[PDB]
Amino acid sequence: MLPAPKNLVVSEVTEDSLRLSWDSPPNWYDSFLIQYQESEKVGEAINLTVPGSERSYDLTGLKPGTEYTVSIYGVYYVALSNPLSAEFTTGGH
Amino acid sequence: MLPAPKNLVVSEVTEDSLRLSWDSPPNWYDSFLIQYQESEKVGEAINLTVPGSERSYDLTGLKPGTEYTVSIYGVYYVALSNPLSAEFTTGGH
Repeated sequence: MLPAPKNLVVSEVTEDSLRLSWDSPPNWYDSFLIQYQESEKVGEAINLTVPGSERSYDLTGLKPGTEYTVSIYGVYYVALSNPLSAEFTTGGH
Repeated sequence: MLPAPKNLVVSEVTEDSLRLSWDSPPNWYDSFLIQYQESEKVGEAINLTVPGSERSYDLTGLKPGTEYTVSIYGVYYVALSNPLSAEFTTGGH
């Protein structure tokens, strides 16, 4: 089976930014999908993806004094094309 | 064998930022994985996803004069786990 993740805790709250933090097993995931909308009546829901190598995001650009329905998933990859791999070099020396 | 994005190039080139571009068949993938790490450290890759509708992406926060290794994958089957619901109400009125 594939685990749902655990322990979704917001950490510092303003009018426009939470900081959703969470718990999951290292490596066993690649990315993290975050769906959120107003618990109220909010047109569309918003999705955000973040490297599995992290356990916390700064959800920003939120309306003050509003209820928000958060969800969070872990993402593992079955069907991937093969890689297209290439080297590049930034400016400077 | 699902088909690989081809023609990886970089456009706007700074000491902190690079613009990736590639060609991939439409109606194939609704997500792309973009892994990148310093060609110097073999160590730990960084896994960015992107909407399948795109064919270019900006690569921000980067060291000067540095050879990065990029790889792009077409994402087709995703095992996404069961939701982790939550209510949070912003500060303010």
